[PDB]
Amino acid sequence: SFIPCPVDTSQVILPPHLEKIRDRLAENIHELWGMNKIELGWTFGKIRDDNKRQHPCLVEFSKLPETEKNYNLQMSTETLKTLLALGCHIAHVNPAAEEDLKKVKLPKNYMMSNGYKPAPLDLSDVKLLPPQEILVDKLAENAHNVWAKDRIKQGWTYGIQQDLKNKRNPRLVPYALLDERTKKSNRDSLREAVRTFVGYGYNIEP
Ligand SMILES: Nc1ncnc2c1ncn2[C@@H]1O[C@H](COP(=O)(O)OP(=O)(O)CP(=O)(O)O)[C@@H](O)[C@H]1O
Ligand SMILES: O=C(C[C@H](NCCCO)C(=O)O)Nc1ccc2ccccc2c1
Repeated sequence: SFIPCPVDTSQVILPPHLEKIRDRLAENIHELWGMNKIELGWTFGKIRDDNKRQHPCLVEFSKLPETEKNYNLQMSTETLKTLLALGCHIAHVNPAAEEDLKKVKLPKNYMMSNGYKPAPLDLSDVKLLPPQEILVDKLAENAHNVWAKDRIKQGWTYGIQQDLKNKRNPRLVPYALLDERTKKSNRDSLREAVRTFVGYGYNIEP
């Protein structure tokens, strides 16, 4: 009895100039995913093995399989279209920002056997304004409805234990019922996404 209804973006055109930031956002978001998984004990693997914690997507964003790469780009585009659908304006302010933009140097033990070492953008200094933090909460919750909707449209349903064969997932629940740990992790991701706009010189203002 779950009806995820994301913010309607069906009438939003993504201006051609925002396609770079769109690409930037997806890449940096992916790096965070890899760092988080490595920190959860995951390591590279040609094929996914939960018992061993091998993941084929622990590579650079480019080397990602097309099905997995395109998903990250579509979600990235929907994030920007969701901002636009919410009345926000996205315009480039500080062009030199991308110049003094440095990645995070993670310990050497973070490099996988596959040679991939995650290097997300160090955006710690980017302090978000109280209004921007509200936007993050919206994007976070709405990100969950977007994921859920797609998963439901592809034959997925709730289950107590995730089952790749049965297309069942315990997180297919309304945002309110979701575990706070996951909800917080998602907000953190969206928070970095909003920071990626600042760190790249763009201004996010309604
Ligand atoms: N919560 C998330 N936030 C951002 N990107 C994510 C994400 N979960 C997955 N991705 C992107 O999807 C790609 C592959 O998705 P995948 O389904 O393998 O994630 P996953 O293995 O963590 C599912 P699970 O959370 O059930 O373990 C990842 O490399 C990353 O680019
Ligand atoms: O589906 C994705 C991949 C996508 N990565 C590209 C970055 C674009 O900015 C994105 O996070 O937007 N993440 C995602 C989002 C919400 C979720 C809610 C519940 C369970 C899993 C979830 C997974």
